[PDB]
Amino acid sequence: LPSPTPNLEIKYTKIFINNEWQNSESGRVFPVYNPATGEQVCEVQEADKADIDKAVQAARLAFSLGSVWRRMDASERGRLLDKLADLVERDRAVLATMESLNGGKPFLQAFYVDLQGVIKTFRYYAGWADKIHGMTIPVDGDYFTFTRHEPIGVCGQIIPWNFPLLMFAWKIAPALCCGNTVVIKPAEQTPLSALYMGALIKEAGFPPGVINILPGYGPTAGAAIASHIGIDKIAFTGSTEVGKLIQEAAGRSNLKRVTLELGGKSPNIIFADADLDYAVEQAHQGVFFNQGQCCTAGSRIFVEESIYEEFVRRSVERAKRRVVGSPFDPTTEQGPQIDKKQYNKILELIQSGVAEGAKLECGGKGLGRKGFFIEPTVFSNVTDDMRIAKEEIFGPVQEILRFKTMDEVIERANNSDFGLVAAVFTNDINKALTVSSAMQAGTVWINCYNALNAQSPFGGFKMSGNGREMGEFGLREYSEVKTVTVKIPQKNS
Amino acid sequence: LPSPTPNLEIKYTKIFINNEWQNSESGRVFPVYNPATGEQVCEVQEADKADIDKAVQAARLAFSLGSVWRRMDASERGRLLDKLADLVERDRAVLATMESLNGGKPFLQAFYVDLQGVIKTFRYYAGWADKIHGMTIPVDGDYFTFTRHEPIGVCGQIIPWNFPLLMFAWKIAPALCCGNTVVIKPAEQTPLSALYMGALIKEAGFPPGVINILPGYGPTAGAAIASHIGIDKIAFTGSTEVGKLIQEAAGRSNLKRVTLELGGKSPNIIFADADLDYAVEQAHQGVFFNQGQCCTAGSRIFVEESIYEEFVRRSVERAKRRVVGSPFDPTTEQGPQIDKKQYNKILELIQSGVAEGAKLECGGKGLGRKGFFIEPTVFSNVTDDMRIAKEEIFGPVQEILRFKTMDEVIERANNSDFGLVAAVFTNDINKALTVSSAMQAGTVWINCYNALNAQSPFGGFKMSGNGREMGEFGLREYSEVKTVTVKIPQKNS
Ligand SMILES: CCc1cnccc1C(=O)Nc1cc(C)c2c(c1)CCC(=O)N2
Ligand SMILES: CCc1cnccc1C(=O)Nc1cc(C)c2c(c1)CCC(=O)N2
Repeated sequence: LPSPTPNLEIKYTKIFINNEWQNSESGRVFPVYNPATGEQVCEVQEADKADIDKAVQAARLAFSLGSVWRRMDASERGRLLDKLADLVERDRAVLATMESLNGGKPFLQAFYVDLQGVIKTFRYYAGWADKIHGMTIPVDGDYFTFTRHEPIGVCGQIIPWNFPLLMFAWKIAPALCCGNTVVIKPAEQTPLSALYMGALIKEAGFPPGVINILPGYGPTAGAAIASHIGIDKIAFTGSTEVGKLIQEAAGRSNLKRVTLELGGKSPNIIFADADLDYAVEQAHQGVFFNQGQCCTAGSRIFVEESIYEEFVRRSVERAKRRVVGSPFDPTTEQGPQIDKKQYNKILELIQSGVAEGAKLECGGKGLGRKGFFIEPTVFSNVTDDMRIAKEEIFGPVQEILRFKTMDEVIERANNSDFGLVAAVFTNDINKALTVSSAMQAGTVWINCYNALNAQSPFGGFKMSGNGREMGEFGLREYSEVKTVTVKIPQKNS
Repeated sequence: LPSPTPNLEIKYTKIFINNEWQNSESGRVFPVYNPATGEQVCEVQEADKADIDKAVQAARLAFSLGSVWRRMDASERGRLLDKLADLVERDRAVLATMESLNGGKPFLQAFYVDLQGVIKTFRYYAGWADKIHGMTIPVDGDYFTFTRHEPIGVCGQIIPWNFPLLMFAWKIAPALCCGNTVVIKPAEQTPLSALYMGALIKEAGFPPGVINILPGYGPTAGAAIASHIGIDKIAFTGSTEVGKLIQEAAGRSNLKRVTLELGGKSPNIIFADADLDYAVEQAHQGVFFNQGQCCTAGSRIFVEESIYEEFVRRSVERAKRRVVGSPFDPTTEQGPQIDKKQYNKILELIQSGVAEGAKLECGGKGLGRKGFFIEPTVFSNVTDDMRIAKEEIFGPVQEILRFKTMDEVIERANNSDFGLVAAVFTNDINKALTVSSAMQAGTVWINCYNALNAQSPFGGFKMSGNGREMGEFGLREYSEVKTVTVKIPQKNS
């Protein structure tokens, strides 16, 4: 198996604008921490509005008609994405080490999940660049009508700390595929892998200004992007709460186009005719993967009454043996939460569960004295009115509910402001299709959980988001459609 | 030729919810006027928040799983749209008369343009309902993945007074095609044809609550729709200013999906090789059609300087002969503006043009008769810094500018926060394609103007809107995409 890079240097700590490494305009640098120890790893140049402004100017010039990026064959945009994939593959262990050190992700999981996703995302979209087609249309009257799908322009992108590098790839790959330029802001907690990608972008040979990477905080760098009158499109992944602010800012400023990938409280429905041991393991991973810090978390597990007691027992056994420890250690299943703020929020919600009469089966406490580790926690006898049944915990807390009928569980699963994902476990084709069709969710899994692929679109119903990422449909957010209608002397079919 | 329905009575004046005619909850009514005479036509029930709430509940129930509308074959949704087209065709003269009386549109133009568009829109979308396809996707891993394209749910729609019935059709046709339910709010100036459509919707046999029609004011009924937490999607056509408020309100409330069709200051570029008889007439219609009350108005005509003087001469001649009068008179080319507020806005902008040194070639005043009639007005020697060159007038005011080079006119055409449409008149293939490709506009015409078709998408770049209506792409705003990923024991290609 691969090992964490020894003596990892953090070489790239500056703002990346126009393929040049720059100090912040203010001169400030901000600290970056290791969530396993609480100790400072390094300092990073702290971008604010002045820096955003320079980045937008660079991105706008790079998007100008006649520029290298605009004149480039679509196929050559694709080649650049493929080159970037090659470089990520070359530096896979370094990047996984960085994600582990900075993000708290177990190194092997960062290597085999996150980095695999990054590489596959770039390789997938590399293939789309010269296959984005408009249409020719048999309109009424003596006209020739066609559509031209063009890049929108300068795209602002704001990404979270739970999947720093993977979300970076999810954002820039479709944007670049379509020929846009980018100003991207990684989360304050987790800038490092994004900055390393700046070095790879330069090495790959992207024209200056096509990707600009602006590390810094939300009210400064993030807000400056959201309200910028020179940015045509914003893509945001994060909390539903902040998503509302993004949409508001878009409306108030320049009506920039918006897509949002937001939170969830996703249902996972287990029928008695499911493969039980498989369902237990899948539901366990479905909530505990990535320290519970997944918008996809299956945080409402509905179990059919006849298998409820056994499902709970097996789930508790599994949670009790789940190995929490140092991200670099190959035995580790679960690393720390990202920071103290998240740690405290999780503990408060656990206490709410106890207070409101959910059965605490195991866990419920922090682990150790350093970093932000929390015991794998299981609640049973959860009911729909409980805070823990409604609020996104974003930590290692499993909630198990009971149901009797398919009609009941469909209603209860759908009774949410959220609708990111859902799942159903059953060997009955009729139940599987009925439930999956009825779910108000952007992705529904049948007899699996957390099965994501570069080829398949992903996004929220309701307040879990607007628009889709990944697959062909991810590209729809990153082009502007132009209809051209030409008068012709006479039309024939 | 057809004649306006004699002694037209307004049968339908009430709120339409759940296929029933209802009084306002408050009991309040509001007056509706004839813009040609200033006289009151009738009173209509005034919808407010309480009425919106009732309509949303009806629309939600009609959208419930297992409802008649949800269970219906897609092909049968299509048949209902085709039936509605049949009924509009049957009542074409009545509806055109109503659009003329209420909206100030010359009767023959309402009959042959607006009503034609209504019928064609319904017949076009009738054909789409059972041809909306998801995909099956060759994802990595042992999975079967497909997408379901589902209706979003309850769609709030707000439409303007400049094309009351046509915009009603533009909105409900794609929404219903996709299987949504609708709460639609016509402009307070022009509710009448929308209410008549309620009668036809019931007659066609749409299930109760599928379309609900809520006449009332913007700050009351309109705002209630925009902020409603039980509405999944909003579509708004109107000013950019109000568009910004819609997006903001969506962000603040429930992150409902937003599409906007907003203002323009669209360029119409005439090269010296253009046929003048044709180009002058097309440019004339391009700005004067529908009392100048078109988002598509070609309100910046750029003429190559060698033909500029002649183009102006011809344009002035045409404007001076343009017949302004009673909408019911078959000789009338131009009816009144919609109301006194718009009338005053137009005159103020004309005054600004004179003050800033534009050359008033003809017109420039109200006609001084009953109603809200304004002389066809032509300005030449318009420059880019003038208020009339920047601000949407929405009245019978033509603006003619000169240019010398292609590079120049592309830059000047695109130097705008708007980008709804554009046109270029030239027989030179290279110039035509270079200019059309370079325009930052959602529709570009070559050697024509105002050529719209049910088959071709339409919408704004920049602050002229977000999203597209009409054609296949119009449907994309009215479906939610669900990915379903099924674990399978083994995959083969
Ligand atoms: C590119 C697909 C892929 C391929 N190979 C490896 C990984 C991926 C990939 O993206 N996986 C992935 C896994 C999970 C659990 C989540 C997300 C992504 C998005 C955020 C979230 O909440 N959950
Ligand atoms: C359905 C296409 C169609 C077909 N036959 C007849 C009419 C139509 C149709 O819609 N025409 C149309 C004409 C103009 C000038 C405008 C608009 C629509 C949209 C608003 C605007 O500003 N301008």
